[PDB]
Amino acid sequence: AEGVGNSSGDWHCDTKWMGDHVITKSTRTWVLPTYGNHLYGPINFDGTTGSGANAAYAGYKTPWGYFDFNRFHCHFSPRDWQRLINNHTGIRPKGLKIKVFNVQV
Amino acid sequence: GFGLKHPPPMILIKNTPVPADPPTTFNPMPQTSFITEYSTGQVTVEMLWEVQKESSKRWNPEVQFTSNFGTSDPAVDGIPFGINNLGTYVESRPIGTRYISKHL
Repeated sequence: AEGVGNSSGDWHCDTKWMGDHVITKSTRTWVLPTYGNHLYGPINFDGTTGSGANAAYAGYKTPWGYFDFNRFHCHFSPRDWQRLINNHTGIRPKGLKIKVFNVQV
Repeated sequence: GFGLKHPPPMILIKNTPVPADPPTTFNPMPQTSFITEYSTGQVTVEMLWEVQKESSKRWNPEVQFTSNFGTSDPAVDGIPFGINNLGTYVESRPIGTRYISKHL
């Protein structure tokens, strides 16, 4: 919304142990290339050669790209992980917020 | 430990004397003959402690106190920090309080 000069957000990284629940927060920088020259291809591998007939597949490619944040070591640090597993006997996720900003092309 | 001007007071106890049968006639001397006895009972102690929990931002994992003993034969020593074969309680190794690294 705001103009070129102002910044659209600020860095946040912390983990605070409030009680029976804990909140982790982190920020990283990404880079997005232009894939496939903005074209959908089909892709396939027939089982004629190489690996074998068990390796066959068929599908499409897309210019789009996506964030995969699903692993544990994204959200914890080896210290904070230690702090978790020695004291606490269980954990489950509750909710999450995600925000992307400071885009520049 | 903690140096104190006024420490917890010292609690003393004794079991009052019961004299053995006196002679018939009056003897002004004090009485040295007593009935042998002992006492027993329970005592409880309730402490209130104040601790500090901390937040340190170092990345890599700290050292902590863990039990590394490989194995123990119950026929002899039993579990470390546990009653051995003969019924005595044994304290394996000394334990200090400084395991957390914190920079000067």
